[PDB]
Amino acid sequence: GKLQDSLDAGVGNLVDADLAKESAKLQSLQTKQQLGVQALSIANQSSSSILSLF
Amino acid sequence: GKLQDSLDAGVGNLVDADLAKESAKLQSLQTKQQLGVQALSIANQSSSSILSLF
Amino acid sequence: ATAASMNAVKDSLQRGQSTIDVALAAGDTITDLLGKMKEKALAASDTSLNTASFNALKSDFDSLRDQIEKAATNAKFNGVSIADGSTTKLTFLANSDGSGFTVNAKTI
Amino acid sequence: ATAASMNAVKDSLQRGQSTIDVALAAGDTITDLLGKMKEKALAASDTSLNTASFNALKSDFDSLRDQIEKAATNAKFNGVSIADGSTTKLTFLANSDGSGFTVNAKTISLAGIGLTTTSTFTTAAAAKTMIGTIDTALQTATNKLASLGTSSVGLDTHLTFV
Amino acid sequence: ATAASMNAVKDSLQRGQSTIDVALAAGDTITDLLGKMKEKALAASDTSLNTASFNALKSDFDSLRDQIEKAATNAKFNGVSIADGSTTKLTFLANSDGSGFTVNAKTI
Amino acid sequence: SLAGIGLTTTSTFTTAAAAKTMIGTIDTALQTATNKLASLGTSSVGLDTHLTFV
Amino acid sequence: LNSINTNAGAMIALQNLNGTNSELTTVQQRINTGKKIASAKDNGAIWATAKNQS
Repeated sequence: GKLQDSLDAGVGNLVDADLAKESAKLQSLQTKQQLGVQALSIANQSSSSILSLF
Repeated sequence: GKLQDSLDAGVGNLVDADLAKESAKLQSLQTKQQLGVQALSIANQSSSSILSLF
Repeated sequence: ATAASMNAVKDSLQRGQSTIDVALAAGDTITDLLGKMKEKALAASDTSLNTASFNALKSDFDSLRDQIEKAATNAKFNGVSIADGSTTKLTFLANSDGSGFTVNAKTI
Repeated sequence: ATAASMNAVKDSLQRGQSTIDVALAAGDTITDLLGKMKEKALAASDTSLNTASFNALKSDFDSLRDQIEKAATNAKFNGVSIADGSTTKLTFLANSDGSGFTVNAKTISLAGIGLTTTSTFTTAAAAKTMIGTIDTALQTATNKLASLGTSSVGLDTHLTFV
Repeated sequence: ATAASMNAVKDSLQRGQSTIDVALAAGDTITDLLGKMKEKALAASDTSLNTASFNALKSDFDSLRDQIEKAATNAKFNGVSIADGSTTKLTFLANSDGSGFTVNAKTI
Repeated sequence: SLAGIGLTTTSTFTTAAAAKTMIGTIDTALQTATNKLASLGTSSVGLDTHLTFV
Repeated sequence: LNSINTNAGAMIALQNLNGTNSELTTVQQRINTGKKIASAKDNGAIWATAKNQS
């Protein structure tokens, strides 16, 4: 029984993620995606300047 | 009488669950499903940013 | 690249820690059995005992011996063991350069 | 179209699991009744018993046998059943092409477990033989129920895969 | 023209990814079934079991074997499969020139 | 039409095996119908290109 | 891929959520019946063996 507990703990160490780091990574990536969508919307506006010349 | 007690104890050893581990698994899976619901709620909003492009 | 390479160092250290934990579990079992065999040998060292009690103590001693051997040979972790004597030592990653973390085997 | 076709196979697997669950409930009832009948036959095998007690145990045996037949008959789900000999097998959908998932039927009626609607003992030796007869009947009922449960688990796994 | 032709390459790569996803799902199913079969065989290896328990374990073994065969059979994506052994390998576009992306099939 | 896709105005299944054959019959009908629709679409695109050239 | 007609990440999240729900259901069944093999669905061979012993 103690063997099986040790093997299960070992597999947990190999595979289990640590969610505390993901708690910060998630917010960082959400902010970065919001800035990325904002930057894409800004880059889309390049066509507007041409009309003023005519 | 002693043989009946032995057979019944053997059935119990053969089938009965260990509630001590069940107590930890219950809370772990409650937290797990709450995290899964949160992540699915975040994933559902992937298409919401598209409207900002227009 | 150098900073990202350290995840292998971390997971190797975790694997080594798990292997040594299995080794200590087996060692605790072996220690308890060794104490029981100490008591059996001391009890059979008595001169006034008769033959049947001595043979019973012999059987108990041999059973505890077999328990030690089986608990020692079962002390593996992913095909590798530091306490069964299969190898002289184990070395786990300790730096992104590839410098190892030497740990010598302690056969039990 | 092929992807949208999968709802039918999912529904087929689900009704198969429902039928197996009904059969398992009926089988649990039959197993309890068979154990009680085994106790009755074992007690009636005694010679020291007087005639009135022997008749009382015989009557209890007959009542439990009738209950086994009634419970085996009542084990149906929407007019179809897997455990009373009504049909040889039930095939359930496995993919959009119509490939099946064969599930052999496991009869649990007294006819399907070596017993009979008129089975009963009249002397002590007859009760002692009925002891082993009931033991074999309970055994075969347990294996049939285990096979049905394994089939249900296979249905669930294939439902997840689909 | 050679720039706009890349769409077929991208579609072929996506189709290959979908086929591998189906293969991986079937592989997880077979791995779980293989573990259950390991447990059944390892429990039936005991000599103290009676005939009925041995027959029940053998029946569960046969049923799980048949279920693996079926699960391996059903692993297909739009008429092609990389896990059932229907073909030796699959090739997907890697350039507008028709360069391939060889993926040797792994029968499961 | 039903006659043009391998079906019939009286097509039906009376037993379970007839339905299992009907599965493949409907598969063939769907395949040929989609092929014919794709041919019509290609013809329409050809008409548009020739109209531009004209 | 910024499609508005499908959401594969939502599908993956739903699959994981359903797996967690199934795990919680089986664990609460073990807690409620007090048995890790309460029916033939749990494990047929050991279940039948235990029924015979009982």
